[PDB]
Amino acid sequence: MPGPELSGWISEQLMTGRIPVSDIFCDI
Amino acid sequence: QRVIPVYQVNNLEEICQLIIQAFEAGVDFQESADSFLLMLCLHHAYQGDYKLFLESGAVKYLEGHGFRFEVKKRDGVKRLEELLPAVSSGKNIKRTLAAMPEEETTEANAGQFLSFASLFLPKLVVGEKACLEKVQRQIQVHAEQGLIQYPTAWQSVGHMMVIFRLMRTNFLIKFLLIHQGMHMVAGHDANDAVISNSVAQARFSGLLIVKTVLDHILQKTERGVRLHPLARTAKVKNEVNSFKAALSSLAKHGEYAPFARLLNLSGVNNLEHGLFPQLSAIALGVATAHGSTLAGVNVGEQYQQLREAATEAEKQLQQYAESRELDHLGLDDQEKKILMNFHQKKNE
Repeated sequence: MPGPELSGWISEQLMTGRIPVSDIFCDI
Repeated sequence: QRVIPVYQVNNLEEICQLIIQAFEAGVDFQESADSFLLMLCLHHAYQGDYKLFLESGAVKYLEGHGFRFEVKKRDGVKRLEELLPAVSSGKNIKRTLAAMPEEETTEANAGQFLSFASLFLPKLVVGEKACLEKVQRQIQVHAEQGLIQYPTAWQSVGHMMVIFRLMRTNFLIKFLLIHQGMHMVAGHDANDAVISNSVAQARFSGLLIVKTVLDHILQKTERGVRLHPLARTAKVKNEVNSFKAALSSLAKHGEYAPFARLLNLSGVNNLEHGLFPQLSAIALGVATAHGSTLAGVNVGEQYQQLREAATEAEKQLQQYAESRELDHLGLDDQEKKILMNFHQKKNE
């Protein structure tokens, strides 16, 4: 069931730059 | 664009111990601090190998950043006072060196000083008292572990405040400490392990709030993770954009990103929860709706409304999910109806 990602993993990935922010932040 | 002279000597260990003593005395180096810390770091981490050191990543990254080096060959040196000719406060600092007793010596090498410095990192950026307390407790924990015994001379307050001031004022030392902590983490030494531990503890020091807010602005789902629909709302769009930009300008810093606030990198100043009130509020709303509360996020009285809505929204989202879940399983239409009825009943 949907919920906020409490693990931090993804935040960490994005802040590190292991995942490009745009891969989550998509206006179109 | 400051240029940092690096020296070359036959006997390093002596220079190092004499630096350690100078810091124990609490001398206020200004320009040469960089050079001496360079020597300590050389001796401990890079074994005196100037070529290896200058070829290693840290140096290249720092040269790429701006603070550039140059070699200076000084083989015949015994005392420290002779390595400092650059006029500034040199006679004052010299007075302070000449003031030192040459008799006593403390059993402590670079590694120990550098680990002791590392101890400061995690809470450093928070507050002198907090950082010191942290250091103390971590020393007590390391002594409890039996991982290392530090000199009881160093555990003095004044000393810790001096070293703290040094760590706060100087960049290089922190950059090298952390670089050793994360990047080149080989060897079987204790000091290295303490450094690596402290540096591992320092990750995201000063950003945890923002980080968690982000955690709440994100949303897990069957189709992976996504940005939370609330955040996609129109009236927050600009805030989300600026946030995205900020987060990119942080992310660009790569593996050092978690230490962006300690090092005080470029974009880091543009990421504080206060700069993103709507988002903060939403995040807090989501959190509160899920049950948990979010730390270090005082919300604006105009945004109280927003948050208070966001809670409800998230709850309604959550509820709605259930009925979509039911669909997926395997069942009779009436059974689904009764189950949903049961959801509506349990929910109110």
